[PDB]
Amino acid sequence: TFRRLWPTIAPFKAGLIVAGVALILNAASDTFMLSLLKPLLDDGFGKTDRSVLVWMPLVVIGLMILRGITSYVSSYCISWVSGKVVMTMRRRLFGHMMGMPVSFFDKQSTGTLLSRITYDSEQVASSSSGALITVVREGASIIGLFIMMFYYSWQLSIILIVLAPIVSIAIRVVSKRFRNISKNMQNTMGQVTTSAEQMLKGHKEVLIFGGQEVETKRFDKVSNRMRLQGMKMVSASSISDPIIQLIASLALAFVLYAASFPSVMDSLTAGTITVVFSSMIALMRPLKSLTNVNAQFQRGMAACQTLFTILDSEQEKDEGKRVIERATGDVEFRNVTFTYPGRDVPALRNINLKIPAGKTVALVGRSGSGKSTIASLITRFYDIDEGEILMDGHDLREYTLASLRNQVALVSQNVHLFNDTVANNIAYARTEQYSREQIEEAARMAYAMDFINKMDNGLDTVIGENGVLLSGGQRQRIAIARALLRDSPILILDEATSALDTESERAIQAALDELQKNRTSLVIAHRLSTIEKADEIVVVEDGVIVERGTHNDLLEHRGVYAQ
Amino acid sequence: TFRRLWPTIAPFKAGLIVAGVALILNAASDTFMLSLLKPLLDDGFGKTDRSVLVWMPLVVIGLMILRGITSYVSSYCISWVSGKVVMTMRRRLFGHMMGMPVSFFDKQSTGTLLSRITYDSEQVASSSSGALITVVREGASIIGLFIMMFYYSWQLSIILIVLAPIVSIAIRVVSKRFRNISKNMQNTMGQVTTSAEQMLKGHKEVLIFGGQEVETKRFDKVSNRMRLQGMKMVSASSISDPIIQLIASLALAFVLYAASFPSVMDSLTAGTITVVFSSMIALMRPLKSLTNVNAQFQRGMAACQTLFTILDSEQEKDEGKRVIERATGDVEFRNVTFTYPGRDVPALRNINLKIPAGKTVALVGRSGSGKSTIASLITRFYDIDEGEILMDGHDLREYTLASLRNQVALVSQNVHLFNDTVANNIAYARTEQYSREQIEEAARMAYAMDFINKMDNGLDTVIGENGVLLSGGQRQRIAIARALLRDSPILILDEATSALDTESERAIQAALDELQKNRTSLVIAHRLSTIEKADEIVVVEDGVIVERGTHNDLLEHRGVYAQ
Ligand SMILES: CCCCCCCCCCCCCCCCCC(=O)OC[C@H](COP(=O)(O)OCCN)OC(=O)CCCCCCCCCCCCCCCCC
Repeated sequence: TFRRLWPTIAPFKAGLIVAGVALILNAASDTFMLSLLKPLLDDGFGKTDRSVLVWMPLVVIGLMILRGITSYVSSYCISWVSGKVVMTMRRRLFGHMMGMPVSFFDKQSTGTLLSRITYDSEQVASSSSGALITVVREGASIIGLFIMMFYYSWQLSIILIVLAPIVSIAIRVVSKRFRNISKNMQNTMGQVTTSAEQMLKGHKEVLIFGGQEVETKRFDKVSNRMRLQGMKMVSASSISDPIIQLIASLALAFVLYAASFPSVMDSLTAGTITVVFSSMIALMRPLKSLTNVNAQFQRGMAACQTLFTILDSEQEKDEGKRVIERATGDVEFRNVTFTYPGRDVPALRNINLKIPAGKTVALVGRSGSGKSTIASLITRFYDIDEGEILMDGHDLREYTLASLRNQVALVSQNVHLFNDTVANNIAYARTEQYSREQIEEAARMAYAMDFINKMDNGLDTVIGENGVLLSGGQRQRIAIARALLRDSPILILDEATSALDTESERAIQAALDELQKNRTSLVIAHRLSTIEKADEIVVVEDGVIVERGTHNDLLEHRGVYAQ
Repeated sequence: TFRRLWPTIAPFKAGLIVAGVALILNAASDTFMLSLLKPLLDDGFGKTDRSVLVWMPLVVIGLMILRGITSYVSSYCISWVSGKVVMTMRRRLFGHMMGMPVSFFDKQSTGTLLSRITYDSEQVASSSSGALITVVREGASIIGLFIMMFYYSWQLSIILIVLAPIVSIAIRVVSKRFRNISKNMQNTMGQVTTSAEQMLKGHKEVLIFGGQEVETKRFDKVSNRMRLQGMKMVSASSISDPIIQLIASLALAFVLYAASFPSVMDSLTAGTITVVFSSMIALMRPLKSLTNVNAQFQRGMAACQTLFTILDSEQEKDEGKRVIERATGDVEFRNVTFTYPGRDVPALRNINLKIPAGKTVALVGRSGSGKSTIASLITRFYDIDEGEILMDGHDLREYTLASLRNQVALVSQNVHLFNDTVANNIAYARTEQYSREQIEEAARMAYAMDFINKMDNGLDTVIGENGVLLSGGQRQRIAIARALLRDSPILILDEATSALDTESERAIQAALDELQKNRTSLVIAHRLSTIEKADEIVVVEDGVIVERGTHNDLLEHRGVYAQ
């Protein structure tokens, strides 16, 4: 439905009427130029008069100055409406996927929704504004070329106004045929493209098992299947326009044969028969464009109703009303059982896990099928199915989501770096209240500044993409710095260090023990240093915990934790 | 570049002459139709004949049956040439891409290199065949129209052959301006889509730090920078064609004003004035295309030199002549040191590692330092820098590389499945010598067959992409069946199935222990049962050997065996 999209375009109505009257005036500029062919052959090369050939080059430049200006104005004042509309409805998309849950981002829709901001909204504004250019402009061309034809010779224009529905019907059925094989072939193109992607993706096993002559013989059958499909693109799209221009020229022959009729027709001068038989050649592109506009507008509305799936999608549930000033209370799981959205296997059994205030709790393992999931549930990235993760005596759903996520603070080696200054990157969404003094003391407290003070601009450098691209261990260091300035009683650590950097690890672990000196830390473990610094060690195997306690009690009976 | 591409198009040369003589006949069919306006305005309507006006409709259709036929013939016999040249250039890319090293596929060129098969190999012959349609057709239109003007009015055609270089120069400089702005803007379009991508990959750690109103104040400054950049296309792509058709209309008005002179007029009849003023309107699309063919042919040959580097890159080095029928000898690492291509840190330091025949060398190390690296070195995926790995008494280089990889078979649940039959997936690269009795017995030895006994078609179903999409465990078990039938003397198992499965592992472990009861089997260890079953455990951590010996000696001296 177009009526959903119209309140977006409704503020920019003036550009649609200024260019709307600059498309009628553009199509009444080549119409009044084909109407100059009557007083050129009748009055300049019929009756000999040089006078019409004196001002005729002047109006020929005049109508082309008008046509050029009116073509620039209409293609700027529509592409300002169709630029501001896509700007508005893609910055409304972005404001609706910054509140839509992580499970929506977690492989329900991948990073290709970048293309659903950049391409799928430009295609709406370029197929609904290109379907107004060929409705106003070619509609005014059809209207104006059927006035000057009716003014000069009504006898041929009656035949033409009969025949032009027949030529439009022919254009519709011939274009609908190509639209049938194309949208049917689309699937075999997808199959034949993934069939060549798959063999290239298995390159290593191709070289190992020795099928560099079998896979060659299989690429002699899929490339031959791409060739024999690309030749059916051109056996269907290049039979279309020869058929269209032959049915259309049958109208060019019927009007020409009807102009041989002795008395009812053939009272037409040379200029009149030049105007009628040159407007007909100029009637072919208005007839082609006005017949295929509904297959262009419904390529814009088919993407607009694709974009509005997101605009009516459910955002993240902020169904809580209480605000946490500081989470001094200890967060504790209570009968919590969780299942991943989009899957049926549960990643969390019925588990009570207490994280005491000021005491770190380790998560020792590699995958666990639930280790990073447990870290995600405290931040409420994925909403809980049943159970209650009690936070200061109340469940997470009781609190407002922004104040809930203010208490938690993840730290990762794969942390995100914005295209901002490192002063604002340290203090994201806290630039106004938290001044530069707190930022520089917190950067010095985490021992970050030894890298920052030696940079090109100090605390003004751009770190992210199209930036200086700071180090992998410096990503965790800048995550310590963002974890600093406090107001974060809960810390989430992964430690993806792997290869420890020499002489920077001595400051990284110093800042890490500064991070874990107080406050309710929950760390997942790949380093035995964080393991022996842990207080209550938690180990999850195959999505469940059985064994808990400190390192000594888990060292008394080995199980799978010790080795 | 075209002199290197012409040996590929030279077998398909008969389609380029049939279409090349159909494009000329197509361009000489609308020229002979604009030559039908002289004996229609003079001999038809000027001198009232009625004999002219009945044969004229039959040549209106007579030159559109010809125009349609030669528009279909020349667009089927060039898209058969530019389908077969694409097919040959795809089969030759692929044959020079299953012999390339893995280091080419490893981060030197990612999964978009399939585009070089699909899009880029199509782009070269959709821009070198479209630059021949333009040269032959619109260069035969210019020739044809410029025969027709000099036949009909030589006075109003010397002016044309003066002005059409000036219009051609104008089109060239105006289109060069648009190409300059576009190829300059390209970088800023990439910058703004990157700066929109990076906010969207980081949805998490925006909700955490609270920046859901800072992020929509930065998208208000990049979506306002894609808007103002689309408005610089439409202020540069929409000022081009008005300027072009105003400069051309200046030439049209100069020719119209020159036809008012008594030297030029009184030799122009009422039909001659129509032909040299309707073929000039039909001279615009030949003049616009023939000054932009070099901006098309140099986008095809510049898309031909991004694929003739892959056709000129060095393949993987088979600089060996010895063949191994069966390698019962011990694989001995002798002073082997290896660094990754594209990086400077060594992923494998100076290492001596004994792999005994029939004994399992479990790599109990972790964190991705040198296990998957050494599993690639034994197969000679990436060639060695210094040192020598000795395979039955000689280095891998001395051997032919195909037999060297025939000795070794990787086993993984990350192994690739092809879109062939299951029996041919078990007997890949050898299905004619290896009969189906051996395939059935080897699938029975791997305990997988029952699942394929309950599949849809027995040992005949398609299993790859657009297939049944088998389980992760049965993928590892069908790799077991493959390595069982192929009888590889040296085994490399990765053990990606740390999370075991009920009812599958009872046969998976039996098949695994059946397979590694023999063979020089190096195994990457992540499951403690294979660690217990191992003979000589070798630890690798951050590039170097830590401990060597059985697990009891590693129990006596702990080190990182427990870690
Ligand atoms: C999706 C598929 C598309 C298929 C497309 C098919 C196209 C078929 C044709 C459609 C357009 C037909 C337009 C007909 C216009 C006729 C105008 C006319 O006859 O006016 C000429 C007339 C002069 O005639 P004459 O008497 O010879 O001259 C002597 C001068 N005193 O007088 C004049 O000089 C001027 C008189 C002005 C009259 C204006 C008429 C406007 C017509 C508007 C039609 C709207 C189209 C549909 C929109 C629906 C809106 C609800």
